Amino acid sequence: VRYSLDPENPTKSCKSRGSNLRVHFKNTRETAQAIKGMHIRKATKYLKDVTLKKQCVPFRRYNGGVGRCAQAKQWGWTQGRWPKKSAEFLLHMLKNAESNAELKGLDVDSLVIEHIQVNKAPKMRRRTYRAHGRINPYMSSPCHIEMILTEKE
Amino acid sequence: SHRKFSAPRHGSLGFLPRKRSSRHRGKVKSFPKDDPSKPVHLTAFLGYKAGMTHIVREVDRPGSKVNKKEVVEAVTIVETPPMVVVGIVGYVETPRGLRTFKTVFAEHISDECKRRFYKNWHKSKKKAFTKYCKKWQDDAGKRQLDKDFSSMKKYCQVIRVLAHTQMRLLPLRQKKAHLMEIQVNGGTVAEKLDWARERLEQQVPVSQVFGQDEMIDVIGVTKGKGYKGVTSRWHTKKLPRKTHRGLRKVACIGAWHPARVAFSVARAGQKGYHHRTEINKKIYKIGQGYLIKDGKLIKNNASTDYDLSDKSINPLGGFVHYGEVTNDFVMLKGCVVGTKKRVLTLRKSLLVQTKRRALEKIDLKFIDTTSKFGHGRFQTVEEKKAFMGPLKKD
Amino acid sequence: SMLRLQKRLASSVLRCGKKKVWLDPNETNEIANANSRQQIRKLIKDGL
Amino acid sequence: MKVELCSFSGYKIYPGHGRRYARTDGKVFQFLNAKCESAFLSKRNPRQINWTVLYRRKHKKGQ
RNA sequence: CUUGGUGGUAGUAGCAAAUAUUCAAACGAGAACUUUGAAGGCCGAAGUGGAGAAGGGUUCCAUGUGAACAGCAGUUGAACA
RNA sequence: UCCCUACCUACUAUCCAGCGAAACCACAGCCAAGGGAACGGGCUUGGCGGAAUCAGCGGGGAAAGAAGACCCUGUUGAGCU
RNA sequence: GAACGUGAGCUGGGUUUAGACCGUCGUGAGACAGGUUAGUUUUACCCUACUGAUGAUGUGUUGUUGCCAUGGUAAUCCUGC
Ligand SMILES: [Mg+2]
Ligand SMILES: [Mg+2]
Ligand SMILES: [Mg+2]
Ligand SMILES: [Mg+2]
Ligand SMILES: [Mg+2]
Ligand SMILES: [Mg+2]
Ligand SMILES: [Mg+2]
Ligand SMILES: [Mg+2]
Ligand SMILES: [Mg+2]
Ligand SMILES: [Mg+2]
Ligand SMILES: [Mg+2]
Ligand SMILES: [Mg+2]
Ligand SMILES: [Mg+2]
Ligand SMILES: [Mg+2]
Ligand SMILES: [Mg+2]
Ligand SMILES: [Mg+2]
Ligand SMILES: [Mg+2]
Ligand SMILES: [Mg+2]
Ligand SMILES: [Mg+2]
Ligand SMILES: [Mg+2]
Ligand SMILES: [Mg+2]
Ligand SMILES: [Mg+2]
Ligand SMILES: [Mg+2]
Ligand SMILES: [Mg+2]
Ligand SMILES: [Mg+2]
Ligand SMILES: [Mg+2]
Ligand SMILES: [Mg+2]
Ligand SMILES: [Mg+2]
Ligand SMILES: [Mg+2]
Repeated sequence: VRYSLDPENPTKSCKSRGSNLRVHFKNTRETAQAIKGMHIRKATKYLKDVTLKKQCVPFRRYNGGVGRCAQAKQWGWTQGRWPKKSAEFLLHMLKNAESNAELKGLDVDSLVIEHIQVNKAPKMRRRTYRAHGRINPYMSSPCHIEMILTEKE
Repeated sequence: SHRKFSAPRHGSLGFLPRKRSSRHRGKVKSFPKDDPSKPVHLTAFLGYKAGMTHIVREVDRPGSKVNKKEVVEAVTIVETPPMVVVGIVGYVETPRGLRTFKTVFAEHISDECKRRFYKNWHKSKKKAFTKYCKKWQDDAGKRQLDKDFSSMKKYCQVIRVLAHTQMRLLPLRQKKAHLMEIQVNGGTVAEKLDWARERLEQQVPVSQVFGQDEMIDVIGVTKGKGYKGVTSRWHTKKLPRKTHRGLRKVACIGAWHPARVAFSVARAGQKGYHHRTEINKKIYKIGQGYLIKDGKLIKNNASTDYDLSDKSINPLGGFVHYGEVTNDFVMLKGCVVGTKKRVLTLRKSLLVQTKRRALEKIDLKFIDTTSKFGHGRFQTVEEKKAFMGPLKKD
Repeated sequence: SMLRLQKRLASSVLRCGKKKVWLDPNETNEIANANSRQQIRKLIKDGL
Repeated sequence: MKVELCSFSGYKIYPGHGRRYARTDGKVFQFLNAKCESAFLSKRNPRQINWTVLYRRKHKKGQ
């Protein structure tokens, strides 16, 4: 289907996407920036380090209230967190991403992740009860993911 | 409107950047202006704060009511083992300031001092001052050195010396040595230089530097106490019980139409770990440490002229949070800034101290060695053994 | 797997609280296939 | 420095510590610590208490 | 102003009433919360017990399910079939 | 209770994983005097000015709150005498 | 003196609601710069401000020991011989 950015050489690349994912939008954007240029083998390790609070993610745009941590200094920033949930999802997405490449006939250990992009999705809603008989909304913020691999040694 | 009942203000505005110091060791901000009358001598020294104890002495001050009486007086122990000279550095005087002209290190530098120039020692290869020490094993290197010294003969006015501590001997955990600059206040620059050139790479004890019944200025960092509210920091009045939203506060800050809040008003923050300067601390006694003679070592430091008993200043069960005091020390009157194991920078007085009190002569009668770890009731162990007797375990 | 039903019946048979019933943890799969009161009376006589 | 003795315990008091108590009748007493002080005010007879000297003295211990 | 939609404020305020959980094993893709056993605690017969009325109206029981709900999760449930 | 404050304990606040609001919002947000609807965040003239951010704090924003209930006007009313 | 400084800093005794007692006035409903007693004191997580805390540009990278242009500023008074 029509992706936003067309790859330069289809022979080299493979596509993959994922729709309507119950995750926080704001977490997934910044974690998605740090990985953007990296190697696939570095990242699948890297994300596992996040699960153990070993390597942080620097929070740049969506930075309101976020506490400081020491590991961010590698990136050149103070604020960082170890957002587990967002890691576990787009690790399923790489495996699904890699297998699909195998059908097209490529070497896995040359694949550089060239592009990634998040979009907001249709909000769900439940409610919470408050004082003096008032009922505010209590809304989810789910997100659309998509990504494009390119071979680069 | 006017305040009804006038009252003096809490605190001082002249200290009020109440902030955590970048530095941990106290900088000697300004040394004295040297004078030829005296021969050359060193202005400053580096000690460590061990603990506290009692003293007893007959005092002689005609005119006072306490004339011919045996008072007691509290004293600190500052362990000041000898420091090692490893360098000089010149300082030209300008209308802008006092620019550093040319530093000259020695050939051989110890590993305690080398430790300072690296963050991670285990990792590093320890390659410091290798290519430099070549200048001390060639004709050309010493030749440029001679040019350096001749320049410093001409143009440089002031000379400071780089003297590091011998931390290896101490019981502490850190092995990393403290370097430090020490200004020389003496005669002419040539003399001052040939003396330091003579003493380069040499030991320096304290008996050389300081003497007894001298007033000195103690510098050091305060014992930090963390976050404390404005009450404990600035010492305001507590509010009464009926308050809704708390009472350990200052209620009105400032007025309306000076629409800002002034800097003088007391707020909350960090207390302590402020750099500080106590003055007029009299040196009652420089006690000599442990040293071996005739096979056996002689360690009876606290034996005085009147008691003539063998005990040392080391109390029962060691000084708390320190170790065994083997090296030389000083016994200052009163408290001083800083906690245990804390470095304490001693300095000679800027002002010419000449009063009836400052010229007073000390004659100690007794040094208390009883335990600090609870209500001690025994000076020494043999006295204990006599009072108690033989135990079951023996 | 899921044995709250069997504990409940055991209590109704013995006419006591299920607080007192002791089951053998080892023969779990053997208990799970009970689903019936006479078959439990059989397990009682059996002694598990 | 008259190293005064403790009235209660029988220990030798050294100069800086301890706390003297001068009553209205006279009879200046010395005490090493509040432990002795509290027993003194509650009027417990020291000859019964083990750690004191008078106990081991009464029962002829040592020598 | 009317209806409908979307922002900053914010991934913040917050999920603090009445003492408490811990070890192993099983199914299962996955378990701080499921189940069993073991150990430690509480309600302490004016009860956090056993039975009824008015009132609710299939919520009772079993098997299976794991979309949505149970303000975290759940192999569970008064949810669904 | 006060001279006169100090120390200790539990629940929080704090940091983290998960989940996640609303009031409010013309633009925005460093000061002195000056004149001006006679007390300016913006104007004039002066003083100056350095990314992004954390925990606190209550001087200001004539802060939010509720088309002023006291007063007056109204050829607008009700309750009572 | 500074919005007769200072209430999202307190208190709420008095003024200044609703309940009630008295004297005088008014036939009465009611009145009194005439007395008396009981009577819900809201929100901060915004911007700035101050306080303290990470950090930022430039010298190719990195430590080291050091320099001071600027701000701040402190001591007081009394008794006896
Ligand atoms: Mg923001
Ligand atoms: Mg905050
Ligand atoms: Mg609620
Ligand atoms: Mg006055
Ligand atoms: Mg109150
Ligand atoms: Mg002590
Ligand atoms: Mg918070
Ligand atoms: Mg939080
Ligand atoms: Mg609650
Ligand atoms: Mg509780
Ligand atoms: Mg109870
Ligand atoms: Mg029942
Ligand atoms: Mg049922
Ligand atoms: Mg859960
Ligand atoms: Mg969390
Ligand atoms: Mg304005
Ligand atoms: Mg304000
Ligand atoms: Mg206001
Ligand atoms: Mg109105
Ligand atoms: Mg109106
Ligand atoms: Mg009208
Ligand atoms: Mg008219
Ligand atoms: Mg009418
Ligand atoms: Mg006013
Ligand atoms: Mg108020
Ligand atoms: Mg106010
Ligand atoms: Mg009144
Ligand atoms: Mg009448
Ligand atoms: Mg100045």
